[PDB]
Amino acid sequence: GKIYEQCELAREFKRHGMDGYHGYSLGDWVCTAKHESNFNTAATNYNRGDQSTDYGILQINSRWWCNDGKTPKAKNACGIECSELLKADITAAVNCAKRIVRDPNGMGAWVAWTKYCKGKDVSQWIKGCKL
Repeated sequence: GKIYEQCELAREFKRHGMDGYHGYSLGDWVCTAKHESNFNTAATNYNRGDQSTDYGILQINSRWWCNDGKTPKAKNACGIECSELLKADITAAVNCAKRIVRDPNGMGAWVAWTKYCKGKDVSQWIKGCKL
């Protein structure tokens, strides 16, 4: 895996048109990744409540979104192996994030976005980054 530089991640999000995607900004996405994974693709989190695990830089869940082969009542809506979300390349995570965000909840799917980023000045996350 890899730990992204803050501005490196912003540039990757922009590369993928996350930039204004469904009304959300680069700052929103970078703010979320900070709070979810500390910018680390190797990040994982176990959830006792439903035996699921959150994977990678946007902490994508094994119940609904990716397949990890070990979660009960799983759906794999993104059509991706969770383990691939742990590698340095974040395109799969981004593609899946675009799918998630299209649901009615939007970026609300990330509780950490609503807590730390929603309705705040998120432009500081990208200030000084050359984009």
